[PDB]
Amino acid sequence: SYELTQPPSVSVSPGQTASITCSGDKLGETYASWYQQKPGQSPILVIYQDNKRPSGIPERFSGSNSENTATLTISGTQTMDEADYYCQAWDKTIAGFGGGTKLTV
Amino acid sequence: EVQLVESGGGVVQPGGSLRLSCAASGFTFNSYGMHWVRQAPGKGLEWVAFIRYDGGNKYYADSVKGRFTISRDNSKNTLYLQMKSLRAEDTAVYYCANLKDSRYSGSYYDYWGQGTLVTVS
Amino acid sequence: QCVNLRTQLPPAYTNSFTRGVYYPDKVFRSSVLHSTQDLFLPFFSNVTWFHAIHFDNPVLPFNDGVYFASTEKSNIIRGWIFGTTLDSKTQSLLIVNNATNVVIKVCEFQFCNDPFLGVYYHKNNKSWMESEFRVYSSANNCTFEYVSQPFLFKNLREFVFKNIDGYFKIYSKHTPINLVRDLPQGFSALEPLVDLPIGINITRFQTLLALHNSSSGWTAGAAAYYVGYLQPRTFLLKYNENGTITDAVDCALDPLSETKCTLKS
Amino acid sequence: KESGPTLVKPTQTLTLTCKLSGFSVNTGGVGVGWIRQPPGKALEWLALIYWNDDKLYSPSLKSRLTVTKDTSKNQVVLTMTNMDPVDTATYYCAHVLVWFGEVLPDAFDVWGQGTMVTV
Amino acid sequence: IWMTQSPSSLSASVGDRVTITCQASQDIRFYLNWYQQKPGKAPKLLISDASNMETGVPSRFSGSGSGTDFTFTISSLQPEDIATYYCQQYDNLPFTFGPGTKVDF
Ligand SMILES: *[C@@H]1O[C@H](CO)[C@@H](O[C@@H]2O[C@H](CO)[C@@H](O[C@@H]3O[C@H](CO)[C@@H](O)[C@H](O)[C@@H]3O)[C@H](O)[C@H]2NC(C)=O)[C@H](O)[C@H]1NC(C)=O
Ligand SMILES: *[C@@H]1O[C@H](CO)[C@@H](O[C@@H]2O[C@H](CO)[C@@H](O)[C@H](O)[C@H]2NC(C)=O)[C@H](O)[C@H]1NC(C)=O
Ligand SMILES: *[C@@H]1O[C@H](CO)[C@@H](O[C@@H]2O[C@H](CO)[C@@H](O)[C@H](O)[C@H]2NC(C)=O)[C@H](O)[C@H]1NC(C)=O
Ligand SMILES: *[C@@H]1O[C@H](CO)[C@@H](O)[C@H](O)[C@H]1NC(C)=O
Ligand SMILES: *[C@@H]1O[C@H](CO)[C@@H](O)[C@H](O)[C@H]1NC(C)=O
Ligand SMILES: *[C@@H]1O[C@H](CO)[C@@H](O)[C@H](O)[C@H]1NC(C)=O
Ligand SMILES: *[C@@H]1O[C@H](CO)[C@@H](O)[C@H](O)[C@H]1NC(C)=O
Ligand SMILES: *[C@@H]1O[C@H](CO)[C@@H](O)[C@H](O)[C@H]1NC(C)=O
Repeated sequence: SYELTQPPSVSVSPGQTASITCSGDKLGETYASWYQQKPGQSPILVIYQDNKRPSGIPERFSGSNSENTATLTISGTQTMDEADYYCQAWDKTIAGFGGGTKLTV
Repeated sequence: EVQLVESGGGVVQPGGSLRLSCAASGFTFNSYGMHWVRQAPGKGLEWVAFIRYDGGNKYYADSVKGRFTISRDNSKNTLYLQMKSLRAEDTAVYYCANLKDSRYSGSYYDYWGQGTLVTVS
Repeated sequence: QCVNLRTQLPPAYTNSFTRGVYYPDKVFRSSVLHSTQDLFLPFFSNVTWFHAIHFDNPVLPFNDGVYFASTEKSNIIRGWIFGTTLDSKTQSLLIVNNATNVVIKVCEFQFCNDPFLGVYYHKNNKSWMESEFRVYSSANNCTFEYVSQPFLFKNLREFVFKNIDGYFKIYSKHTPINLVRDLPQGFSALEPLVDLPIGINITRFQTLLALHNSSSGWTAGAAAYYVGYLQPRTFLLKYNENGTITDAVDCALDPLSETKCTLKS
Repeated sequence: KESGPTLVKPTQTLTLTCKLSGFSVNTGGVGVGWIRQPPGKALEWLALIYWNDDKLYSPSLKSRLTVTKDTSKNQVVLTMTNMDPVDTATYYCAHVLVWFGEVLPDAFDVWGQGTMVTV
Repeated sequence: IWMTQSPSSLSASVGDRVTITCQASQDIRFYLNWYQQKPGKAPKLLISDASNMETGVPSRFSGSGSGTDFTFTISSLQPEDIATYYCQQYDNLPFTFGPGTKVDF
């Protein structure tokens, strides 16, 4: 699988900006995506192709991909956003996921 | 860049004949049909003749039918009008043109020449 | 949906040689010289050479039928618009290829000022994905719809478009070419592709390209195509042992060809 | 929507089925992938199938994975063989976005609910 | 097909609204051209297909109508709009031009 590295957690207060990052070797050469997951639930795609939101995803979400590091940003983080965030990327059609970052609000 | 240049005008006697020509350049001449239009001094526009792109079918106005002949040569990009049995009433400035026409020519562009004067006296 | 986007250059011409021949009907023949009269591209005629990207894609006359050819590998050319006034006043024929299929519709389309399909590219230059369809602003009063499989060294693609007694007939051929910027000198007949019972008049047509949005505006790769016109001429077609046309004589080309057609040589 | 057996023995073959709606499995541009997630662990890619019947598998599991699709019922079926106790995980199906120029995978947007499998 | 125009001539000042009527002896649907001719020059096409504006033609020009009755309008006459206007049919050969309407200052 494709190697992806994430911090174990991010700690913010509600209303603050969250910063969740993911790094790799070829991450900046491809397209990154991010998922939001809660225990007992499927992951939800929030960001695809580096900085595009799927329809239905809150404007709180934004991101970028540079220097082989992808970032997910949540503006005005809500307690409803308290979830484990994962990064995803492909390498020559081979999948890979990051460890997952626990966001505490 | 698109040009149409008429030549062959001048003064002729009644019952005589005159051959006009129009040199085309700047566009795909051999893809379009062509029209002749004339305008006498002090008068409005009058349509004379039409020829299809392949030089096949030809059409004439009733006032010139039987006297005028329309032709073209696509290897030289030249349009011709051969007029016989010219009358005093035929005095006019003759134009070659590519008229915009969504039914017969399929032309999306409208081009006009300069106009050459033909006088019968 | 529509986007407002143009410099026009004088035309270039090429030699059609002996190309533009197609199977006149669906009857099998073999080991025979068959004489037929139909609309064919005249031998050694002058064919107009267009460059979509030097940017404009002009509306052309249809006349009595069109020979169309292209040599591009980027899949920039997607389809064609055929009609008369090319607006909501009359029915128009829209033939467009996309990522997986081809869609043919006849409707009272209200076309954009400069219609196209929008695409975008991957981080690399070997992959793309569709963006938006920006050909027309509206369509109503639809009378015909057809869906099938896509129609579209270098790859040479040739098409013939005819409209007889209400039937819009398409012929095509796809062959490899090893030339940089010209038409090949040789012989290959085009085969029937589709026959559409539409029943409308066509006097003008336009080519639809797939464009991407760059920092300099909407653009595309070096797409180019050739346009010729058919004429009512007599051809002698040579069918080989396997029933394939391998040669042809244009009986109106010259006295030599007239002799060959007369003597069936 | 994932369904199928929830409890299997070691060295057994498991078949799971994903029911899709809102689109047909025969529509161009459509793909379906399978992902598993062991308790407390990150997502692991298993395999994906495209509308054109092309398929990709994760090299470490490929030898024990088969993916097929039912073109009449609009369903996708995953089979995994010789499962070990360590293969206990929640299985998910999701729609796969794909590039058209070169057939490269993109992202998983529409997800099911997840079915828990104990070996 | 016979063509006629009315009035034969009119005059108006700058800013005035000018309308020209064109009629046909036969129903020609929407296949009519409008031309503008200035003395010493070839006619220029302004409108085709009854109401379709040509590229480069000022928005102050417009037209409409069908069948046997067509109208050409200048919403705000300019000092440069002093010309003879003609209507022309191309529904059936032979083609004809109308008498021509003279617009003065
Ligand atoms: C390329 O062209 C094909 C053919 O037109 C496109 O497939 C068509 O996509 C439309 C939706 O835009 C489908 O219409 C829908 O069908 C469902 C049936 O469940 C119906 O409930 C909807 O209300 C709507 O009518 C159409 O059936 C479908 N046709 C085929 C043969 O698949 C395709 O999406 C285009 N784009 C790409 C990337 O392929
Ligand atoms: C295709 O176009 C070329 C010109 O680009 C034509 O060649 C000219 O033909 C005229 C008339 O015979 C000669 O006077 C010129 O000297 C020729 N020029 C050249 C460079 O040869 C050619 O005849 C056209 N062919 C067809 C079928 O229209
Ligand atoms: C399609 O074009 C044909 C001409 O090829 C049109 O037929 C003409 O229609 C007019 C008006 O009724 C007649 O006066 C002509 O005599 C017809 N010509 C021929 C050869 O039949 C036909 O009407 C056009 N179709 C549409 C919908 O406009
Ligand atoms: C293009 O410009 C014309 C004015 O010349 C305007 O009427 C039309 O709405 C514009 N279309 C778009 C898509 O901007
Ligand atoms: C894609 O093309 C651009 C030039 O437009 C070039 O800079 C870039 O390196 C190319 N990328 C690949 C993978 O070829
Ligand atoms: C075309 O559709 C319009 C509605 O948009 C309708 O009013 C008109 O009568 C229809 N014409 C024909 C010939 O169907
Ligand atoms: C195309 O790119 C330009 C420049 O970034 C941008 O202003 C414009 O909105 C873009 N158009 C579309 C449809 O994305
Ligand atoms: C006909 O096809 C056969 C192959 O079945 C081939 O060997 C033969 O050469 C072909 N004949 C011709 C004239 O192409």
